[PDB]
Amino acid sequence: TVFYTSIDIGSRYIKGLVLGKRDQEWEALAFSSVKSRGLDEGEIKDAIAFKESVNTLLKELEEQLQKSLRSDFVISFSSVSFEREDTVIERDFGEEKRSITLDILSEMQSEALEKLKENGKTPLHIFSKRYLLDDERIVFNPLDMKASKIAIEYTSIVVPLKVYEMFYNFLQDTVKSPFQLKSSLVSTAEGVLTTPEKDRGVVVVNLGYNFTGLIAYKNGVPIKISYVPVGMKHVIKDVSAVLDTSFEESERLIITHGNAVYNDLKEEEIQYRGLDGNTIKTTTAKKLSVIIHARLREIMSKSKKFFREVEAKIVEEGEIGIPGGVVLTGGGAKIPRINELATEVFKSPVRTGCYANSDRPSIINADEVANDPSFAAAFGNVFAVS
Ligand SMILES: Nc1ncnc2c1ncn2[C@@H]1O[C@H](COP(=O)(O)OP(=O)(O)OP(O)(O)=S)[C@@H](O)[C@H]1O
Ligand SMILES: [Mg+2]
Repeated sequence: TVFYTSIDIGSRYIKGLVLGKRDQEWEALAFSSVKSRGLDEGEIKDAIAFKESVNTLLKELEEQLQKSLRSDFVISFSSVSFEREDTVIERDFGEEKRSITLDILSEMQSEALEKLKENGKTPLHIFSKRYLLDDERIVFNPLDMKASKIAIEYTSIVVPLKVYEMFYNFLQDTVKSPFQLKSSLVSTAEGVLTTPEKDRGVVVVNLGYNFTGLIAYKNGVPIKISYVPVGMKHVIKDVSAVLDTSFEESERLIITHGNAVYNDLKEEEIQYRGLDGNTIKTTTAKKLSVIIHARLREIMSKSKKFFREVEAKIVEEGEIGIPGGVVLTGGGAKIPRINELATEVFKSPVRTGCYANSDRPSIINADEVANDPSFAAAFGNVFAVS
């Protein structure tokens, strides 16, 4: 039995999941979400507040287990500074043929790591985009083959070295166990997509708090990664501005009553407190949905630029359109009727992403969070890119 603690560090919530694996079998042992403190705009802005928020989650998880289990950690975070980088590493053995070994592959991959580091970048995910043996044949796994020459093109999802170091050092400090750091957006895609979507082409739109993350898959791997710098935080701010209420009351209103489609709504009255925390004010669910709307149309319209960019890259491989359409994830994916709005914008199939609707293995007792789009990355963290 191996145990994993997966943590997905968002700028509004930190989510955690403890899993156990035996043979082919997985079970969920604990899960929770806490308020995030000290992160903003993809950066730790208050390390002491960050540490305490993380600690608060670990304490919940341990109360659920009732046992002080050892596990290995996998921890993901979001950032607008994720980028895709391509690196080629070549080994020429001259005249003789030799067996390609785990040693040779491990060394070539170390080399690609150093080449990205020399360029001030650290990969959170690295995989091979192509193996080429003797300048003439493409293989998918070169292990035990014979070649005089091997070239490997790696695709990496990287962040700046200094971003990596800050997270690594604070986390090591807090988590007192071996850990690996990952991209929340890559792990979201791994937690929610099916294998035929990842192979034939699909776009994940992550409706997060500080910004909307965008990632596209083809041939089983990420082919493009980007963002729109407008997220649920701006929707919250719009409501707080029109109603004159606190950030917290505006988010409560959105989560409680928000709808992405307003044009058929009744004028149901809803109540909230003004900034003095005391006066009761009144609006309608329709009116709240009118605010929400404009900003969500904005986010989906700017994400459509990325969708069309991908659609061009995918059509070059002989696909018609992006066959998988759009999968919506993150907190904003829980707004009622968001898929209806996204379908009007994208003119494409749109579904909600969650671990339950991927084709990943059933996890015993995981249902409550397997069905939650904001837990996708927490699951995806325990799986790797093809
Ligand atoms: N049921 C809900 N209905 C509507 N909105 C919700 C719901 N639950 C959460 N949200 C919204 O989603 C925002 C949080 O989104 P999440 O994706 O969980 O944030 P995050 O994971 O902390 O963000 P990232 O990944 O750092 S940019 C919240 O502020 C709410 O506005
Ligand atoms: Mg997130």
